[PDB]
Amino acid sequence: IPTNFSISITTEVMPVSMAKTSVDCNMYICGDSTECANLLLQYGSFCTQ
Amino acid sequence: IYQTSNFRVVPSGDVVRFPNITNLCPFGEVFNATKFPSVYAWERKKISNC
Repeated sequence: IPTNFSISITTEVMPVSMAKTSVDCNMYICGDSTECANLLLQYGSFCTQ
Repeated sequence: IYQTSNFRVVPSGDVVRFPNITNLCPFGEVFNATKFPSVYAWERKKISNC
C-alpha cells in the first residue's frame, strides 16, 4: 500500500487543424496562355472538382 | 459561401525595352575626326549596315 502521494503533470500535444491551402488550377496550369486554357477546358471540369 | 470562378486582371498597357546601342553607327568617328581633306580633293564615305 502506498504511504505518500506525488502530484505529477504530463503534457500531450495533439493536432486539431492543418494548413488551409488553396491552389488555383487556372494559374498553376496555363498561367497566362489562351490556347493552353482552351486545351485544358477539353479535359473537363477537373479544376472545379 | 460557394466558390464559383476565378478572377483575372486584364493588362492595360505594354512595356518593351531595347538594348543601348546595338552596333551604333560610326557617324561619330567621321564627324569629329583629326584629318579633313580640302575642298578640291574631298573624300566621301561608304557608311552602310549600321
